[PDB]
Amino acid sequence: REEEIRELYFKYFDENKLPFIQCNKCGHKFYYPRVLCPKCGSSDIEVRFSKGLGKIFAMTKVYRKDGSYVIYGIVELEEGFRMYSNIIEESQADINRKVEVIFKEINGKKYPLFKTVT
Amino acid sequence: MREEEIRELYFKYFDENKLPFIQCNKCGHKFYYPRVLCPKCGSSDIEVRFSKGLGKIFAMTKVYRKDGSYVIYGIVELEEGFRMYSNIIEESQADINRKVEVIFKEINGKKYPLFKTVT
Ligand SMILES: [Zn+2]
Ligand SMILES: [Zn+2]
Repeated sequence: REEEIRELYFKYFDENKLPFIQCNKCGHKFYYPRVLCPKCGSSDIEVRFSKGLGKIFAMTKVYRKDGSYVIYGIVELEEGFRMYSNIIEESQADINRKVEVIFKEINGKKYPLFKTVT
Repeated sequence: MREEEIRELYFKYFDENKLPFIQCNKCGHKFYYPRVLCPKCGSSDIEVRFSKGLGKIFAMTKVYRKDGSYVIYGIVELEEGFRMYSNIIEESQADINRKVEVIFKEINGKKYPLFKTVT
């Protein structure tokens, strides 16, 4: 079930892989792990892997005490699904700026973030 | 608000036997899972609303329980026009498009929403 899928995502992150789910019934692609397709409700789903290339769909800045900020955002992957992620600003972050996935260790476990690219 | 803060308020409303959801003021999208940006249009201009808790079964599956039985897990479409995942209690037999209403159950000192079929 669901709890297992979540666990699996952690395994994939550890391998520097960005998983997502594709529904074999209706074709819908979605990141947040569920055992039924959120679009059509099918249980006939499979884990696929994204190349990790995308763009900033939406973003907001969340400031820190030193004046710096973390970027909360939605990234649209080229495979045609979106996910929430923090975004590391190397080049200037704007709407539709290109980003790529990068896996960072957070309290001992790797998670996907996105970094702006040139 | 921060996402964490919205989630905390969701817990509060569960305790009050209320089913919250979010509506986007920019694009009108309604969604249950708490986010600071609208998943459809990306806007931060969102508001928490409350559902009447009436819905229907959009999809469902039977999940094995290790006492040798099953439970129903599915997607419920609330009348307000958003969907959420939930366990579903069978007061009457569950099937697609059967009406349900929200109920609240305790898990480790926190109430959570689930649904039951209606008679
Ligand atoms: Zn589907
Ligand atoms: Zn919106």
